[PDB]
Amino acid sequence: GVDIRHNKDRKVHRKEPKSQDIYLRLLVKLYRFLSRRSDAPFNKVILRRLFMSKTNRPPLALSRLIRKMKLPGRENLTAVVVGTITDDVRIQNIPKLKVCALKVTDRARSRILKAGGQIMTFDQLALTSPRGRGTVLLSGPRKGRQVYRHFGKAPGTPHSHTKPYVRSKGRKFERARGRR
Amino acid sequence: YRREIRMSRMARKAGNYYVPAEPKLAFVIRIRGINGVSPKVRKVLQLLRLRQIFNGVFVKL
Amino acid sequence: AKSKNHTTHNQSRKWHRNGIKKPRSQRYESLKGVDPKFLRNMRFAKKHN
Amino acid sequence: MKASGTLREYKVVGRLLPSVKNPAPPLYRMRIFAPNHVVAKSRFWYFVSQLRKMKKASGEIVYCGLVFEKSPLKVKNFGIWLRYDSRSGTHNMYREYRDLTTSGAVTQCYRDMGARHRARAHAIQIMKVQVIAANKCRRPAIKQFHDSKIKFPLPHRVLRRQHKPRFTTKRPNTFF
Amino acid sequence: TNTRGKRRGTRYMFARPFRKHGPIPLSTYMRIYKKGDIVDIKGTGTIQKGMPHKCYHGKTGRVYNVTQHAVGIIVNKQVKGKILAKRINVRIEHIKHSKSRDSFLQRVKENEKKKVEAKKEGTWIELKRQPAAPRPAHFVSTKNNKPQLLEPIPYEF
RNA sequence: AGGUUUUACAGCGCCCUCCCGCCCCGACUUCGCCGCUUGCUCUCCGGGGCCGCGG
RNA sequence: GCGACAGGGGUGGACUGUCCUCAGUCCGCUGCGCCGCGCCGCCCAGGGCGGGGGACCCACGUUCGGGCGCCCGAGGUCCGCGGCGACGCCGGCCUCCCACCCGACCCGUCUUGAAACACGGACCAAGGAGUCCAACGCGCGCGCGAGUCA
RNA sequence: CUCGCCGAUCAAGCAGUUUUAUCCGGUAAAGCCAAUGACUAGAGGCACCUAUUCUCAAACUUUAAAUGGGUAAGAGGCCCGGCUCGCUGGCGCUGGAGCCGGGCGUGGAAUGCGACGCGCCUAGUGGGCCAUUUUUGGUAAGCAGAACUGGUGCUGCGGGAUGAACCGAACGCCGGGUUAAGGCGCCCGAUGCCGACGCUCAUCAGACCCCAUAAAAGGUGUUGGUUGAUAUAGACAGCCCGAAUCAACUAGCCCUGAAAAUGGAUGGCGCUGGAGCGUCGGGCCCAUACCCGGCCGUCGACGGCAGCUGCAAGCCUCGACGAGUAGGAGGGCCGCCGCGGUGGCGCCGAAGCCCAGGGCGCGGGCCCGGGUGGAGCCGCCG
RNA sequence: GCUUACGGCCAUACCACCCUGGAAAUGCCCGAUCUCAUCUGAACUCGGAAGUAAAGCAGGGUCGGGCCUGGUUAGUACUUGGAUGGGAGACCGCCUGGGAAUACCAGGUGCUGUAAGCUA
Ligand SMILES: [Mg+2]
Ligand SMILES: [Mg+2]
Ligand SMILES: [Mg+2]
Ligand SMILES: [Mg+2]
Ligand SMILES: [Mg+2]
Ligand SMILES: [Mg+2]
Ligand SMILES: [Mg+2]
Ligand SMILES: [Mg+2]
Ligand SMILES: [Mg+2]
Ligand SMILES: [Mg+2]
Ligand SMILES: [Mg+2]
Ligand SMILES: [Mg+2]
Ligand SMILES: [Mg+2]
Ligand SMILES: [Mg+2]
Ligand SMILES: [Mg+2]
Ligand SMILES: [Mg+2]
Ligand SMILES: [Mg+2]
Ligand SMILES: [Mg+2]
Ligand SMILES: [Mg+2]
Ligand SMILES: [Mg+2]
Ligand SMILES: [Mg+2]
Ligand SMILES: [Mg+2]
Ligand SMILES: [Mg+2]
Ligand SMILES: [Mg+2]
Ligand SMILES: [Mg+2]
Ligand SMILES: [Mg+2]
Ligand SMILES: [Mg+2]
Ligand SMILES: [Mg+2]
Ligand SMILES: [Mg+2]
Ligand SMILES: [Mg+2]
Ligand SMILES: [Mg+2]
Ligand SMILES: [Mg+2]
Ligand SMILES: [Mg+2]
Repeated sequence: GVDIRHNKDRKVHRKEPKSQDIYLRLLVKLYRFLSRRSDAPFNKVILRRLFMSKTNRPPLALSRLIRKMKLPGRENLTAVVVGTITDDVRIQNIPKLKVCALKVTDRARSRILKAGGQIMTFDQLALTSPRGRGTVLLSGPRKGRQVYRHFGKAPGTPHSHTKPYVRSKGRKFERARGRR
Repeated sequence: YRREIRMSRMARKAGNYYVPAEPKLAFVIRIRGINGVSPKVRKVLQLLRLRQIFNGVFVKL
Repeated sequence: AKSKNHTTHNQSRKWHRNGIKKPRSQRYESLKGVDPKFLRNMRFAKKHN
Repeated sequence: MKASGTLREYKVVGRLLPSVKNPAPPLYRMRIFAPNHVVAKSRFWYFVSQLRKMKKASGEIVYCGLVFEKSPLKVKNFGIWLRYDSRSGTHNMYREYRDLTTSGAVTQCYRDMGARHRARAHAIQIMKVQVIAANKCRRPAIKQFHDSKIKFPLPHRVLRRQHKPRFTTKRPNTFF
Repeated sequence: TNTRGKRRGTRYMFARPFRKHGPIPLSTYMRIYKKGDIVDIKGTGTIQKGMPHKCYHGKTGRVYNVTQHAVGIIVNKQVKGKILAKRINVRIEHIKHSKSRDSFLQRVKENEKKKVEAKKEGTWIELKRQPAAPRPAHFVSTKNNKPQLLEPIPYEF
C-alpha cells in the first residue's frame, strides 16, 4: 500500500449551475467555450459566478456601482456584474452608466436608461467583448446579509459582538445575567 | 575515474594515503511497510518522497 | 462499577489530524492593551499631520 | 557482526579530524576480520572508540583494504587470542587452529566458539593472530598432525548420494 | 488529581543559582526594551511581583507594550492542539533580550556589504548558507606519524 | 630429521644478491587456488513461460 | 624571503635559601604558515587536462534541402494453415445432480472481546417501525427587490 | 467559497523532518571528604575536636546529560529624508510612536507540498482494550492506575499447528514475474545440496519472538578454556617399575534436583552420520505486499472538442488512486402503490403463479421463451 | 604607575597570617560653640588641622584554604532509535547516534567604564 490520506481528494467546487434555468445554462454553454479557447482571464471568472448561488451573487445597488465607476481610470468601461442591479432610492444622479448584468430591477432599468445609459446581457457582452476588454467586473456585499451577524465566536464570550438568536428584541429577552 | 586512480597511486608511491572525497549523491530505498511507523520517522519518509515499499529516490548528501 | 479516570492516549493523534496551526500573524497588529497615556498621544499625532 | 561466509582480513587505519589545535593527529592502524568492508569500517569504530577517545563523527577512516595471504599454499599453525562474553562473565581464551590462510583460520574460530561455547559473533573479540611454529603448539589436536610420514585410512565411508538412486537392490559398501 | 496552584512544580525553576542569591544586579534594570524586539522569559523568585506563569518560563515572545516597570509580551502557548498568542505582563527582572535574531541581523549586515562590494568589483560571491558539505579529497601524510597498531586488551576483573 | 652429524644417496624456511638478475600466467567471468566492478560491456546472442488489449 | 622558537656572553637591579659577603631564581637548533625557483614522480606521452614541432575515428570534408525503400522506430498482424460441419461424433459451465483438491464454526445483538457453556430464532406466508402538525436555524431553487407577501 | 493554477514567468507561505544560531530545565548518572537528613569503623590532639573511612535518599544536592520545549533564518526586510504629538524633556528630533516620500532582489539554509487558505451546517462518540519502553499501589495476577508512540476497536491477508492484540504486510477484478516474515523428512508448496565445522545419548532427550513454566545446589557424563604445582638429581599408580602427572577454578551440551488427578500432545507421525543445539554458505518455496500489462470505478488536470460524435447533463485523452463498523453524502435506465401529462399493449390471451429454457447488469433487479391462468396492464417526463 | 568619587561584571575580587608603603590624596586623629545626636560627642551630626603610617587602604609573601580555568577521570556512567539478540529470570551483549560527574593533576588569582588630582 501507499502512505497517503484521501481525506481531501475531492475539491468541493461547483462545476455546474445547480439551477435548472434554461437561459442561465445557455450562458454557461457560451462562456465554457470562451473559458477554453479565448485564453482571456476575464471569461474564467464569469464562468465561476454563473455557477454560484444567490447568496454568493448578492445584489449591486446603483450607488455602489456608480462609486466604483467614478474612480480614476474608469472613463468609458463597462460595469459587469453577475447578479441583480438593484436601485438605490437615496441617490440622485446617474452619470451615464454602461452596465451588463443578468437582471436589472424596473426602477434601476428606468434610471439607467433615462440618463442615456445602456443595459446589456451576458450574451451581448460575449459578442462585443469576447476577450472581456474594457470591462470592470464588480460584485455586491457578499458579507452583507443578516445571517453573517450571527456568525462569530459565540454570543456569550468576551469581545464577541455577535448577534444572538432571540424571538423578539425586547427588555426581558437575554439581558439579565451575562450582559451587564 | 582515472583521476582518483592517479591520486591514489602517487600517495602510495610516497608511503602516504589519499582519502577520496566523501560521496555527494545517495540512493535511498525504503524497505519497510507503511503500517506501524513512528510519527517522526513517517514525516521524514514523506519528505524523501518514499511513501510505499520498494521505491527509490536520489538524495544530495 | 469503577471506570477509567483520565487518559491522553489518542489526543495527540487527533491534534495533528487537522494539524496544529500556529496563530495567524497579520500585518498591522492590534492596539488593545497598550498604555492609555501612550495611545491618547498617538491619536493626537494622527489628527495633526 | 554476522560473520557471513569467509571473514576477510582488512587493514583499517584511521585518525581524528585535523583541527587548528592538533593538526595532523596520530594515525591508528587496526587488524579487522569482517565479511565485507562495510562491516570492517564499523568494527574499526568499535575497538578504536573504546581504546582511544574518538568516535565515527570525531574522526575519519584513511584506508580500508584487503590483506591477502602471502603463502596460501603452505599449511600453517595459527594461534588466536580472543575474549568472549558468556552468560556469566567475560573470559580470555587462547585457541590454536591450522589452515592455509589467516582469513580462514579466524573463520574457524567463530565456528568453533559458536559450536563449543555457544558464543555469537558479537561476543567474540579477536586480539592477536600469529603464525605459530610447530614447536610452540600447545594443543594436542594439532600436534598429532605434526608427525612426518603421517598415515591413516578412511574407515567406514558413510554413503552420500543417498538420493541419486533412491531405490536400488544393492546395499552400500563402506570399505574402500 | 493535582492542585491547580499558580506555583506548583516551581521549586527549582524559580529558585536562584548556587552562590547567586541576594539582590538583583543592576544591569537588568537598565536595559531598554522597545516595542517589537524578541525577549526571553525566565522567572525569578526574588521579585514576586509581575512574575510570569510556569507555562512561560523558558518560552520566547515579542514585545507589544512597554510600561514603567514591566513589558507586554506576545507569547505563543500551545494549550491542547492549538497554538494561541498570549499577551502577558512581565516585569523586566524576569526577561532578557533574545540573541536568536542577533545572528540574523549580523548576517544581513554582512550580506548588504557583500553585494555592493561584488557589484563594484564584478564578482559572483554567493550570499546563501549551505549545510556542511562532504569533506573534499585530501592526502594524509605519514612522514612523522606512522600508523600505530591498536588491538583489544585482555579482560581483567 | 631424508641420507650417514643439518644436505649428505629427499626436501623445508629465512637473508646479501646478478637490473624486480631474466622470461609467462593476471582473482582464471581468458586454462574450476582466493575479491571488486564498467570508465555508458559486446553480441539476427540462444532458450522458456506470459499477452498485444485499442483503432 | 620573512614571521613561532631554541642556546650563551657583557651591563644594571630585585628577590629567595638556617651552605651566608655563600648559593640559587628572574626581569630590562627546530616547527608551522606563506609564496618563488630547481629537480623528480603519475597504461606512459605521465591513461589527470589542454595546446606546440599498417588500420581505426571525425553529427569535419564546399550551404542546405528533394524523391524511392528498409525498420530493435507513435502497444499486431499474417496478401499462413489443418481435421471435422447433421443434428448427429459439435457447442452451453451460469443454473440441475454427483465426485475430488484447497478454503470453510451461526446468523442477529449488546460488548474491550461471540462459533461461544451470552441472549432471541422449529418452519412458511402476510402485516410490521423515523411519520404528520406548529415554530426555528443553515444550505439550495425561484419570483420581485428597499421593498416584499394580498 | 477566496485564490494559486503556468511551478523559484511570481510573490509565496506552510511542515508530527533535519541544519545553522540563541535560550529554557534539574530527570538518568554523579556527589555527600560540599550543605540538609541517615550511617560503619578505627586514628590524632586535652564525651567533644580535627583530618580520614564504609554505606544511602522519592518528598536532599555543588555539578549535570540523552531525549525534548520556545524563538530566529528577509521586501511585513534593510537603509535614507521630511513631517506630526496635548506623551517624553538640559538639549523642534532630547527620547519614543505615528505619518509621508525615496533608494535597494544574488527572495539571501536542506528537503517536501497547491494554500491541510477563509467560513457555514454538522452526525456519531464521551464503558475501550493490548504491546515495546518509562512507571505507581500490590507477594503476585490474563490485577488496578498513569506517560510517549503504535495497534486494535472499525481489518481481511502470508507466517506463529490452534488464536483479537505477536512478526510481515493493509484489501477494486485478473494474468505473469519477484519478495517479506516464516520456512523446505512426510502430513504440506520448497534442500531428492554427495552443504561446512563442532557440540550432544537422555530408564522424564531436544526442537527457537510474544508462548504457554522452572530455580538454588550438585556430577570422576562429555568437550573446551583459565591459573598453578610435580617430573630421567627420575614424579604419578601399583605391589622395584621408567613417561608425563596432579589440583583448583570456569564455561558449553547432557543428567540429578523435577510430584496430580478422563487418554495425549516439539501441531501429528516420527527423527539420534540426524528431521537436535550453536555458528554460517548456495539454492528453492508463496501473501490481497512490490514490478509489468488488461478491465471497472473514483479523483485530479496548469484538458480536448459547436468516415465517425456533438443525448455538451454528451464524447474523447492523460496520470494517480481503491480496507472499513458508528456516522455523513452522492448516484440508481433498482423495486411497490396512486395522480397529472405522454407513448402503447390485450380473449390471436391481461395481472398473478410455476420452470433442469435463452440472456443482461459489479449489484438492487430486469428482459425473453414454455406451462398455467382468464381481463385488464405497462414504458417515459413530472 | 598611584590616590579618590560614582560604578559595571559580582570570590581570578573571599578568608587566615606575615612583610613593605604616604608625593598628592585617604585614613586615623584633635574638639562639642553652632546643626544634630544618643544611657554615653563611641556611633550619628557638626567645628577643626597638632601628629603621619599602629590599623583602615594599597602592593607583595604562602609547595596556604576557597574560588576560577584546563587536563584527566572516559568515549567510562547514562541515553535516542533497532532486532524472531542472549538469558528460567534478574539483567546483559551488540547495531545506530549523543555523551556526563567526583576524586586526582596542573595553572591563575580581579578585570574594567566615567570624572578629578598627584609622579614615591
Ligand atoms: Mg509490523
Ligand atoms: Mg469513562
Ligand atoms: Mg471515572
Ligand atoms: Mg480511541
Ligand atoms: Mg549479529
Ligand atoms: Mg499534591
Ligand atoms: Mg610568517
Ligand atoms: Mg443482545
Ligand atoms: Mg447496555
Ligand atoms: Mg464457553
Ligand atoms: Mg429459543
Ligand atoms: Mg411482507
Ligand atoms: Mg442547529
Ligand atoms: Mg511577502
Ligand atoms: Mg461522563
Ligand atoms: Mg455530544
Ligand atoms: Mg490473551
Ligand atoms: Mg490496565
Ligand atoms: Mg478492569
Ligand atoms: Mg483505524
Ligand atoms: Mg504455537
Ligand atoms: Mg500473483
Ligand atoms: Mg511448516
Ligand atoms: Mg546433593
Ligand atoms: Mg579423574
Ligand atoms: Mg606429589
Ligand atoms: Mg532437565
Ligand atoms: Mg500497473
Ligand atoms: Mg471504500
Ligand atoms: Mg398506499
Ligand atoms: Mg613603618
Ligand atoms: Mg591554594
Ligand atoms: Mg574541573
